[PDB]
Amino acid sequence: NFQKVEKIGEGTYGVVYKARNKLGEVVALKKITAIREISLLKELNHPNIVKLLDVIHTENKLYLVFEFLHQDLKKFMDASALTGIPLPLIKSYLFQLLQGLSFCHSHRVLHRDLKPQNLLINTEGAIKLADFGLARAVVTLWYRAPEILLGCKYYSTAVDIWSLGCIFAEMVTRRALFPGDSEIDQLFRIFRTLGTPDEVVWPGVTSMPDYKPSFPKWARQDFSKVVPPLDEDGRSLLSQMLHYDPNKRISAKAALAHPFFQDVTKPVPHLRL
Ligand SMILES: NS(=O)(=O)c1ccc(Nc2nccc(-c3cnc4ccccn34)n2)cc1
Repeated sequence: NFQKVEKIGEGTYGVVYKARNKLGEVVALKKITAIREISLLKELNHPNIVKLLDVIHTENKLYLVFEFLHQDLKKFMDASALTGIPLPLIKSYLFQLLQGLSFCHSHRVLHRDLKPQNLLINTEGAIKLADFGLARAVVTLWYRAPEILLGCKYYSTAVDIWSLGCIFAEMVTRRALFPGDSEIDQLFRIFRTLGTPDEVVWPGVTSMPDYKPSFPKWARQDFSKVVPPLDEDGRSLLSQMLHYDPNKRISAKAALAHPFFQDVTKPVPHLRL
């Protein structure tokens, strides 16, 4: 019932295509216990979440039909590489994404694999989270929370806050915060910046499945060196988004109340489609 327009990309759960509903709507068409779980996400509707319009199960084949947006944040960041995304827009995008996370997390749904590629933007200054709740139904490790890397089986909504903190830092500096090319390189990049975690800062860390007493012990670096020129409000918020202990890590709801957002606005981006 769809005429494919073009290949828009490829995901962890199969290829995504721009398509026209043959019988005029323009959509994103993704070709992938699961059915019921995905059907749950059809009701999960929020302005900063990419709407899942339909789920089609035909011939052992599964199709997810989403609302179509025109650009992802990876493409936008690359396009804004010369002068950087203006700070007020970074703040607007962070604020909106925290609203979306706050909504999903309140419904006990986590993303688990946030990255610039599944953050979608439109001409009006909105940004939306794509692929929410799918995980629970080369792969980038850059935005992976330390508890996942250390083998925690039962991670929490805190994993998404970590990923978003990483993305926030990337928008500001125009460089990935922790660009690991393997699981241990990812972990050790985190440790080299934030200090190797211990029982003081993260109670229970030394008993985690993949923790090794042999991990090198690196000292923590000051945030003024890690994300210039983020102001003190932004640095404070980021540090709370990157706490090692998931229970100390700021929630989306609490983050929205942080002083960093006192002067938040909704600018219109310069989008070249
Ligand atoms: N790369 S880009 O900037 O030109 C560009 C990217 C995405 C879109 N739209 C769009 N819409 C709805 C859903 C998605 C979506 C969800 N999961 C994935 C995984 C891979 C590719 C797209 N998506 N994508 C337009 C353009």
